[PDB]
Amino acid sequence: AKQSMKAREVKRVALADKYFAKRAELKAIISDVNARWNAVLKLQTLPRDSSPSRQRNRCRQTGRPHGFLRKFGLSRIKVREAAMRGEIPGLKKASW
Amino acid sequence: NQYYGTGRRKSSAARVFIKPGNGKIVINQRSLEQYFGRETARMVVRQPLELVDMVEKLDLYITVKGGGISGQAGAIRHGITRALMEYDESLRSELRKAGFVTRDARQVERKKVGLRKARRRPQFSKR
Amino acid sequence: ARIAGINIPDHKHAVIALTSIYGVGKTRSKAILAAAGIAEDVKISELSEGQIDTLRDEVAKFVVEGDLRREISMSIKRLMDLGCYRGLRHRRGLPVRGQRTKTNARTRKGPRKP
Amino acid sequence: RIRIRLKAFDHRLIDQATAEIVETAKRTGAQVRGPIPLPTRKERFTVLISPHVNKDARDQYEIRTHLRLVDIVEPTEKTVDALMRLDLAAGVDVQISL
Amino acid sequence: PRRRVIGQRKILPDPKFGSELLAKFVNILMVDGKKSTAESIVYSALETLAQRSGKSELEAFEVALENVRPTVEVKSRRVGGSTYQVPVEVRPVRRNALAMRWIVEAARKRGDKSMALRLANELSDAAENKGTAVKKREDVHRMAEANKAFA
Amino acid sequence: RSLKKGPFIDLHLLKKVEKAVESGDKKPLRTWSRRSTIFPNMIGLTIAVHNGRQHVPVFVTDEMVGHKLGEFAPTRTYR
Amino acid sequence: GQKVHPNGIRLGIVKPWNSTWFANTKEFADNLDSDFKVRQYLTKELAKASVSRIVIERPAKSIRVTIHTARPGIVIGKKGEDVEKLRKVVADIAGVPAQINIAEVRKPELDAKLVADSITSQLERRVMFRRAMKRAVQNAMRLGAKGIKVEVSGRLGGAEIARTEWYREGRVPLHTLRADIDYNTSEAHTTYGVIGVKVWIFKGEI
RNA sequence: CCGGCCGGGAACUCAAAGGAGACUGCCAGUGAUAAACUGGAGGAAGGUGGGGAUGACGUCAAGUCAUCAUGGCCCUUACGACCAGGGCUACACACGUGCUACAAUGGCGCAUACAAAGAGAAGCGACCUCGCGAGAGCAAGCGGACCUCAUAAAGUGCGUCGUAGUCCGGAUUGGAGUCUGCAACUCGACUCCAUGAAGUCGGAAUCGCUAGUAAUCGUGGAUCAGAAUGCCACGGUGAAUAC
Ligand SMILES: [Mg+2]
Ligand SMILES: [Mg+2]
Ligand SMILES: [Mg+2]
Ligand SMILES: [Mg+2]
Ligand SMILES: [Mg+2]
Ligand SMILES: [Mg+2]
Ligand SMILES: [Mg+2]
Ligand SMILES: [Mg+2]
Ligand SMILES: [Mg+2]
Ligand SMILES: [Mg+2]
Repeated sequence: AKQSMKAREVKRVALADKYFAKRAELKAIISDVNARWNAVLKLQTLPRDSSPSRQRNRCRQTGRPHGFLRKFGLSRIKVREAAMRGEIPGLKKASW
Repeated sequence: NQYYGTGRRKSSAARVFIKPGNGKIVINQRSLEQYFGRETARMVVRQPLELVDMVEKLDLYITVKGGGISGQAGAIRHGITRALMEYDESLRSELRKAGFVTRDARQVERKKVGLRKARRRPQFSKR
Repeated sequence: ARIAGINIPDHKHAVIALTSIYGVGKTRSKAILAAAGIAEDVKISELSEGQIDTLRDEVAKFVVEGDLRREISMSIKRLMDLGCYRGLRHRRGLPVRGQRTKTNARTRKGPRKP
Repeated sequence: RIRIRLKAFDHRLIDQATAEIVETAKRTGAQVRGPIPLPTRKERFTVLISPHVNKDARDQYEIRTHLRLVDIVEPTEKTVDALMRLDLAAGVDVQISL
Repeated sequence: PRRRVIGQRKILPDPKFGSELLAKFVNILMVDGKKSTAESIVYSALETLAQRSGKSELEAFEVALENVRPTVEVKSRRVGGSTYQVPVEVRPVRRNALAMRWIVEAARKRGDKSMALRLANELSDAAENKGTAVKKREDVHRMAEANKAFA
Repeated sequence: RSLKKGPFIDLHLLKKVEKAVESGDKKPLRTWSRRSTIFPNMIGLTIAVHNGRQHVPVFVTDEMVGHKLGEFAPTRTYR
Repeated sequence: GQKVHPNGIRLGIVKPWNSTWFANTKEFADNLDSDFKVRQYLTKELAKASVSRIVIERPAKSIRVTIHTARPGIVIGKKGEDVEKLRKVVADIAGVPAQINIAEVRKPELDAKLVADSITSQLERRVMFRRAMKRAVQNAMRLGAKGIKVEVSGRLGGAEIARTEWYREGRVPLHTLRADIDYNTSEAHTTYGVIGVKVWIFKGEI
């Protein structure tokens, strides 16, 4: 799904941990009853995609930003395809 | 030694213990009344002592978990007749004609992709 | 048996009667009868004058009724003066909050014809 | 005194590293509080089958996950070298301590 | 019912009295599988009717039920063009599956406060056949017997 | 209506508000920041608020403060 | 379309599984991507080495990887050589160390994948499709095989307007779950488009 | 320490691997002495026991070049690429699919009994505390039959309402707030106070369902920072009717 829409998301995971989680928890406590000196939040001028939830969640194989699943990291279309060829450990067509 | 029968109905499993004695009944460490004797099916735990007499001939202490009001009362009912076991297979014949022997196998049927609930079908308009 | 507004309500349990006022929504009426020292489930017969005007003070506390109405209608103009989104909406007869209008914005847009 | 957890999706296999481990004990030192079955947690994954549209289609897959407990009571240094070095079963997850 | 003719599950005779019949009644008045609350509303109207009639309970119910009981009904029959209403003699067993259904159903469409009350007032109006439901018999009679011509 | 702990506003804007306070207003004052909460220290200015195609003039006043810069720059041209 | 995938529905029974490792919710995905990344690279390499199937296992912080081939030597290279240059990168791609066994394909005419692949490769070569379809089905019924059907699809030979056309010789009971059914797939990438090959080979039962 | 809680106990409930069991096979009637049906026996299960998965050759050039792949075609300093703000959320209308009601088989207060099935470390979050509240600070346990989410609701008991546009119904709107997130203006969910539309059961017409089903009642999950009346899954209670 469009190299660049892919590229975008890699840029976002990249930034997502160059700063955020790290530089960005300078906010976690920085905003919590330590009151005040407003310079606190303001700081938020960082890359933008630096933020984690600027990340979509794409079928690791195809890029599909829809019909995704966390267990397998794939779209229902590429999942079924791998499922039927064994390929996905433990997984079979269940009934009950 | 204790004479016993299981009895379980729709996701409820009650274990029923007999002993010749009174006509006192305990369930989940509780009076028959105090549990559901005063609710829909109080009269059914009793049932399994009909053609088979009592009023205070034998004692029954039981426990039961899973399902609900009538499923728990159903199990127990099935465990009583299943414990009247001990007192021969001469009584467990009109316990048959009582319909109390049987394992009420009716379970709840699954939700099924494409429908609303088991059988309930999405209303469809032609156009 | 008037209390507060031109309004004159009663002849049933108190807590509910009080609700008659424009500015009470149960929570207030519970807070009123409580702070008045009154049994909420009382009718007004027995409720001799003594107690009645103690209430009239408790209610006197909040901006209820015509004062409320004016105060509220004031706020709605404030929006309209400012010419902001939620105001421009108020003047247009369409829903302020965000509700879709492609369909079913009816209570706000008023019944249909053309 | 020491119990080992086993999980694997395959079942006609997990109890054969169990009954195996069990054996490789009751031979040596022993004690072993038998192999306990234990709740098979089974995930389900229900997805749309047609590439485009058709919301009533769908495949419905699951992943069963079985467990076994073991529990070995008397820890002989022979028994303790009997799990060690005699183990295998690649797709079986085994947890030593707790 | 194209082929597989069938019998009928046989519900469990009334927990309070021991009657297959009222079980049919309760089930009929019952709604949203609220059996518990269902048998409540029946006995409470039977309680009023019982004493508001005196003459027992069981037997008070049957004589008010003995009224709205139908005997003949008009079964459709869409043949060559015409819907043709064909009167047929109706079974005894259905003879009160209706009667009960028309009684229950009558008291539902009614003005008294509680349903236990309404139920009693139908039971009692029908007792002396002068209720909505009895009229459902004094109409299915009228609508058969007119098609009497057909047979 | 949100925030609770430190009203929000973009930097390049708030400094674009002090490049005219100390100075005295210039022409309009472009911001795309439909985000920001309006501050007392903006009353009297005309801020140009992007709406999608261009920036709408909005004279600021004594009660446009707890309101967003966007609340005064309509975005869907309806008639 | 409306046939349940033959291999897939069997897995529980009679058919194996080509990935067998355990992992928990977390790394499960990270694994799949590794797997589908190793089979990817490996199939582009042993393309002209008749490989029919590559299984993967990650034995505790390590990756095993078997490779079913009907040309075991060509894969292995001059006294071990190749497998080495494979292992090398295969571990470069799995994030962990790598063994890599080389299982042999006896009677490749019986492997659905090696069947399809050859039909696929015969079109690209530029041969009659009815001819190939028929060769396949034969040397197959020949070396055993209680049945086989191969079908193709689309612009068979050149048609502007596309077709399917099959060949079911012998038995192929796709409804019986016991029945050993090796089912696979290959795609010809020809000058007038793409042709999809499906083959079923019925081997036994129980 | 009246908590299966500690000794213990291998009975039972369960857990999950393996087994037996049901075949019209047994009695009988019906039918060609057949196939079958029918009723009876015993039995947890009688007549493919219940549900599921499984969808033949083929029909509609049926749908998918936007999941991916791919023949051909077209753009290539633009049909590609980066960024901000908007838009997909517009609103005279119409149609489909749903959700909530019109109420005493009900509303409300209080007390209180009984499920199933799933989810969890960049997570589930107990406790304690503060806040009417949504929530907040602090902080244990748990990769989990352990710990958390989590106190099921229908229901039952008491009381209250008394058939009224009502103590039924919750729309819309003002006010003030909470959490997520760089960011809740357009357009997020939720909370506190106030507000109280339509609606008294719905024309023509039309849909679902044959039993643990319909109806009703709560519970969980995928996606997901956040965002479910949808979707998928779960048990509770539990019918009417078939000539
Ligand atoms: Mg691409
Ligand atoms: Mg997101
Ligand atoms: Mg259910
Ligand atoms: Mg609508
Ligand atoms: Mg079949
Ligand atoms: Mg089209
Ligand atoms: Mg290409
Ligand atoms: Mg859209
Ligand atoms: Mg209300
Ligand atoms: Mg109704």
